[PDB]
Amino acid sequence: IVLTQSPGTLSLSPGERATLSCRASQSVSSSYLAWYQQKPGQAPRFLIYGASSRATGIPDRFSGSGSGTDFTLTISRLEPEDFAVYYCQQYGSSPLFGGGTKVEIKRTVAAPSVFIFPPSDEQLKSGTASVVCLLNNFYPREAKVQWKVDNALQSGNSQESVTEQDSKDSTYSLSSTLTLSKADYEKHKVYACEVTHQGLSSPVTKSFNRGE
Amino acid sequence: QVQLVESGGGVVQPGRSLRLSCAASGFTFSSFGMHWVRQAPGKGLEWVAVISFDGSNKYYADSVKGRFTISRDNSKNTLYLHMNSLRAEDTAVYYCAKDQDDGYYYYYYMDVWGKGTTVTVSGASTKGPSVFPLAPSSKSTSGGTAALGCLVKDYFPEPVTVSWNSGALTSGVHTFPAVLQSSGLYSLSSVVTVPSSSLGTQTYICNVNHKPSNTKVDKRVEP
Amino acid sequence: QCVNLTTRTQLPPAYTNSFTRGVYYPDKVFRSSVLHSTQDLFLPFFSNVTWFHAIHVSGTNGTKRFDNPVLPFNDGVYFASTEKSNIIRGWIFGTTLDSKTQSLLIVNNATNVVIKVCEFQFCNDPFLGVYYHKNNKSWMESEFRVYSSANNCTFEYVSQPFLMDLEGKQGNFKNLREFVFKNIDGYFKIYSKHTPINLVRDLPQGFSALEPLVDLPIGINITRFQTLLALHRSYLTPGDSSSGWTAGAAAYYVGYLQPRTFLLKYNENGTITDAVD
Ligand SMILES: *[C@@H]1O[C@H](CO)[C@@H](O)[C@H](O)[C@H]1NC(C)=O
Ligand SMILES: *[C@@H]1O[C@H](CO)[C@@H](O)[C@H](O)[C@H]1NC(C)=O
Ligand SMILES: *[C@@H]1O[C@H](CO)[C@@H](O)[C@H](O)[C@H]1NC(C)=O
Ligand SMILES: *[C@@H]1O[C@H](CO)[C@@H](O)[C@H](O)[C@H]1NC(C)=O
Ligand SMILES: *[C@@H]1O[C@H](CO)[C@@H](O)[C@H](O)[C@H]1NC(C)=O
Repeated sequence: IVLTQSPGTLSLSPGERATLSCRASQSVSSSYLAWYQQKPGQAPRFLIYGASSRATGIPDRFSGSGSGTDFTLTISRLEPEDFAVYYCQQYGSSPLFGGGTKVEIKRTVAAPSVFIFPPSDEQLKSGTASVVCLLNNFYPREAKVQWKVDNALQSGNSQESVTEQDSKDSTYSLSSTLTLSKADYEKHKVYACEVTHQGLSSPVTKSFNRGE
Repeated sequence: QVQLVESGGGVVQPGRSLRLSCAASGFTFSSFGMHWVRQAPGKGLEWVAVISFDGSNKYYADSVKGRFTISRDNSKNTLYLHMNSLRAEDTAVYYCAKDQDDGYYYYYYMDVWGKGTTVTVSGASTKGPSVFPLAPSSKSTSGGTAALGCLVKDYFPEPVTVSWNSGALTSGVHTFPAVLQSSGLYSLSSVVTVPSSSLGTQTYICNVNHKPSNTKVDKRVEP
Repeated sequence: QCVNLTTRTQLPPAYTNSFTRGVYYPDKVFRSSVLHSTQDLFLPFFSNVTWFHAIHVSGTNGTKRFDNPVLPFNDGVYFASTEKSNIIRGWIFGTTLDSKTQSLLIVNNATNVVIKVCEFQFCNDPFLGVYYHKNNKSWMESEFRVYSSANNCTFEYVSQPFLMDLEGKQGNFKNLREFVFKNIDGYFKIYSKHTPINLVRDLPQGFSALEPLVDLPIGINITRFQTLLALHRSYLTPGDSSSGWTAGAAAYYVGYLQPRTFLLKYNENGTITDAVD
């Protein structure tokens, strides 16, 4: 069996009606679907069971419906704390947790303030060096980057992480590194990293040169 | 008042065994099935196992089938998760939560949850960080958004905490979650957005706090 | 946690006749073939005795009518049942049937009886769980389906179980498990007698006087009781709170007590035979 929510994520400002599709491979016996709300750094709360039954201490704005192989959690109007991943669970004769569904605050797309950082002098003589590019206070989550070492395209040697949506300004920050060895650091001259993003008309690249 | 607490998380090398404890208080504990729900970083909740309130029935997901066992002491009001052959992906936060009814051959939704404990499976030994400054570029290179942060490398394990200027600086800080690479250790970066005219003109320091290694390192950053 | 499972049934209860039924030796006095007269609370002869229905499968595998009520306990109750399957396990003698009020409890694990008086929290429809326990068909009899909370409660008692499942095992008589309860001066008294009734349907025309089982130093103001049932917890069933339970159906006969006097006929066996009013 495999249960899947949809979409991958939903990005909405406060107040607008939001639905969370839940599609099941087989028909879940007697509509034994349940939902959960989980905020990062917390534990999941229990929202609805039976695809429609509001639970205790739950605001009335949370609701949902469905049967068979098609489900939907709906939230009529959104509040600032109501933005956390939602999980869709069926609990008949065996549990199964949906892939997850995140709800995001949206606003005007933001230009990522993109900066770069060459390893320190102590980094190189340490025998290992990683170059870190940064994408500061931007929007939305989806934004792709690529790394060009001496303009040569890299692949499969980078790690990146995006901070969770900030409370006040509701933006994102991105920072990628390189799983680079020092021995490969000196064998090149200029290091570049670019982003193809909604907030920018063109893919901007910020780079530098070894020796400065 | 209803509240669960779980303990027994922490490091372990693959193949060994660990026995998670979940303590309970605030309801007729020996009257409810208890589930185990785990959540690997970046992934959604994956249900694991549920125990019948009296223990007559035990069920596990095929993800851990034949490799996890569940036990409980109704007198102690406490839940025990037995694990052996802990593969790599098994590391996650682990949640203990109670059924809504006598989980006997059937399992309602988990209604009230604990607070989660983290298990990390790795052959890596405990190790502090390798804190490296992040030198700012020329005076601005952007305008009024000066970039400078700190890189911590090859440290293990998380949690870890970084404070800029003894925590007195919080506005505009940006600290990222760490990532585990093919090395097996961890690494992350902290950074804060500051005006260009403020760089150098006054001191910036990042104060990493790595508890298990008992290593708190201050760092100084220059362009 | 408990469940609500009557929820739709209010059909009028049935009546019947208490011909000569509900007598008991009101003392431990050894006696001979003489005539005696005693006055106490008793079930009136030919009383318009109430008959109930517990779990009631009135339908072609369609419906599971289930209407165990709480009942008044004005001054004493007469209780009897056929119920060949030992689906009845005791009673919930009390006054308020919730917290902040000590109330009495009767249950017996088919091998021994345990008696409690406590400030329980008897849920609206108490019952017991009878269900296989992974070890050789064995089954535990958890009672969490009765009281969500019992605490700081005084008196307790344990003994051999009342409901002897005598070797009938065919079914023509049903042994008509029968009981009489009264509570006076803080003392709670117990009377019963297993007695085969080969009659198919209703109460007998014969005579049999119960005997004092146990007198209980209780000291509670019992005003209203509820019978306690046992249900076989179903296996994996969509829904487990208000759903599959209750192997077997059940019903029982209830008739209230009242103060009265009667003239009794002892024997050389000291066995009462009849009384008159
Ligand atoms: C159970 O159902 C009955 C029938 O309406 C209702 O009166 C009672 O409040 C319900 N109890 C619960 C706990 O829902
Ligand atoms: C019991 O009450 C019913 C109700 O009408 C009545 O028909 C019947 O005769 C009564 N039986 C008695 C008083 O023995
Ligand atoms: C019934 O309750 C008594 C109380 O002590 C216990 O010892 C006994 O094991 C129980 N029997 C069953 C079958 O549950
Ligand atoms: C102890 O008994 C008193 C009454 O005798 C009651 O009010 C109190 O709640 C009891 N204690 C507890 C912990 O229930
Ligand atoms: C018993 O409780 C009932 C219900 O409150 C009350 O009417 C009656 O007076 C009480 N009797 C005694 C002796 O406490």
